[PDB]
Amino acid sequence: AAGSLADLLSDNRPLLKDTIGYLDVIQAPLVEQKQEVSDILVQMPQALK
Amino acid sequence: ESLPQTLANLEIVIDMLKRYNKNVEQVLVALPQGAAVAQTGTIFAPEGLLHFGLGINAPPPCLTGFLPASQWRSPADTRTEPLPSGLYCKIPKDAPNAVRGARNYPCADVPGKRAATPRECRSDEPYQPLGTNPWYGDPD
Amino acid sequence: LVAAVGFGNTGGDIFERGGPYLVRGAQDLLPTSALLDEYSPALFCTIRNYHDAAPKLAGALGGNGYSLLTNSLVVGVGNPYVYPDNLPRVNAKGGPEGRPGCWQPITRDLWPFPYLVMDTGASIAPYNHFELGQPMFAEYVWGRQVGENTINP
Amino acid sequence: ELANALQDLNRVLKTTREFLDRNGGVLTHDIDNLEQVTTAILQPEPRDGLETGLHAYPNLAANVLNINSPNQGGIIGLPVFNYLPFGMNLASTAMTLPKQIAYSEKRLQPPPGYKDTTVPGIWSRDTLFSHGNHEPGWIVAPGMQGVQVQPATANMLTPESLAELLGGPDIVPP
Amino acid sequence: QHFAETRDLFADAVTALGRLSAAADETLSGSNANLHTNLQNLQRPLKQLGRAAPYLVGALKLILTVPFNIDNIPKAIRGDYINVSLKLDLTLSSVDNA
Amino acid sequence: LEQLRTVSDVLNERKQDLADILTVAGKFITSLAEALASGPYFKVMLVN
Repeated sequence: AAGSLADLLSDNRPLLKDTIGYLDVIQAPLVEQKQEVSDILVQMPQALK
Repeated sequence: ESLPQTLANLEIVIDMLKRYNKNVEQVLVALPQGAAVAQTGTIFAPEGLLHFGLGINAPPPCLTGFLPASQWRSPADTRTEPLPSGLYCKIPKDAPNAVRGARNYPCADVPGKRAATPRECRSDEPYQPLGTNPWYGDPD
Repeated sequence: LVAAVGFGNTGGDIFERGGPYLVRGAQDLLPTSALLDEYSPALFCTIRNYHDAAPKLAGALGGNGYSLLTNSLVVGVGNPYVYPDNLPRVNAKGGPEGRPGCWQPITRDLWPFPYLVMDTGASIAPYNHFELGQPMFAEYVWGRQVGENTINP
Repeated sequence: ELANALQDLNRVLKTTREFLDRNGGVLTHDIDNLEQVTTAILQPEPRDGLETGLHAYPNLAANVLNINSPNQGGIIGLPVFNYLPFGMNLASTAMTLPKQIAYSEKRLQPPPGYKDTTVPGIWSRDTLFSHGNHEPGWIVAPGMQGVQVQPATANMLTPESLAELLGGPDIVPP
Repeated sequence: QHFAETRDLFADAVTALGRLSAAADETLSGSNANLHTNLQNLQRPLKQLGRAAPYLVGALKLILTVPFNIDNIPKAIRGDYINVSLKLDLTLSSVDNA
Repeated sequence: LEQLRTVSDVLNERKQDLADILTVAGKFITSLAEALASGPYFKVMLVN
């Protein structure tokens, strides 16, 4: 298990770093407008029906 | 009691998206073209372009498998009612009418089959039409 | 040692319950990941164009507050789909010019969007001329109509 | 071996304790929220809703794409005992133009001497009388297997292309 | 002497750690290459979604229901009938294009 | 992780609305796509 985790980290560390950066840049606008998302999710079922 | 459930749910979602991979690909191809079409049809800001085709009753509407003709509601009532389920064109699955309807959607899980819903895609019971559409009532 | 006993038991339980789930999820994610990667270029432009068109398509149907605004001009329509040839297909792939993407934004300076024909079995590509409808006259009593159904008008 | 193992073990224990004191309390909350929302969207009714959406949306997208008329703009909607026994369709206008046609794949482009049909991948011939299935020698795009045909088109689609539309081998276009 | 006193506890600790580590090893060996490939493929969609992240909240008003805008649905459609205003234009431009 | 926490909280408060969206949108997509199936157009019932 120690060897397998070491290998997994050694292979996926740069990709995980880039993934975290991309996730941060994705989620920042969503958090900036976290109330508009709630409002549209509340409103959409009525429009769909 | 939270991580195993999250992993199971993600496995379910990933498997479902793997079974409908070509469906997702077609939607992702048809969304940019849909945006381009909206841009083309929205050159006039307040008014959208909506044309009316010439020729009356060239394709006739299939009322087989939809709401009964006596269940149609008057326009004077604005009250919204729950929408019924399982309504689509139930014609015998031939002829020029409604060729690209629900009854012809390819089933992703079952090769060489066509059904309206994945529930009917999985079921082995043979498809039976509700009946050919008449023009003198009794569409059942 | 006591803490190791407790942590090992708890972690072993959690891993035994949620290991095969993760393994099969990461195995099944290969086609979806490849598909998402392949059609990445048409993501930013699609979302940008939908954001741009949202206020216009909102003011169109919300401008009056009691109706919808449409421009109604009469036109001719094409032949309905034939049974065997025009069957639905889900074999759509690629994008404009052979690779996924978006057209440049459609202002009034370049208004006609280039029609994109995809492997679906239905198209309106050969409608380059004014021709009389193949089912020009149809009778709904004995199912006999004038003209021959075709996919090449 | 043992000295490096001890030093690295001490360092990783300290790092792990810092990480768990720093991030564990919010990581648990994220896992709980993800589990709750996924369970809410994976109940049998949302499950079948997602299934039917994934099944029926690509065809809706393709059909609405085919609705749009590039030359006239917008979407074409024709108006509609159940209905009249007789119906008429006088003529079809030129929805597109030869200049406005862009192919989603480089294999769907007809070679010189052939034009496209309303079914993508099936290429008819181009002449004065080619309209209405009157010219023999049509060809079909590679990898178009799985499309049924009517007898009228199959009589005019040559043996090779008709075989490819149902069988395995792809034709070799001239 | 103390080790002999707590031999059972040491054995239990080793066995519990081994129980955890066997499952950890099988999970991290059955999901090394697949996770690497999935991350390598998902890098580009993540980057392009980060590019379109500011506009996504506004696009959600339309990107699901492409022809319908969610804001004014409850007042345009009053039940079973979509409202509409017909502008029947017969100008020579419309005739020429149609 | 903190911004994922607030995103997941606003999602979890509205998980019932997500379920309702999926439920009520999976039961009418076939019916809506039925109308625009006959030809390169879509039928309309102009009451007036």
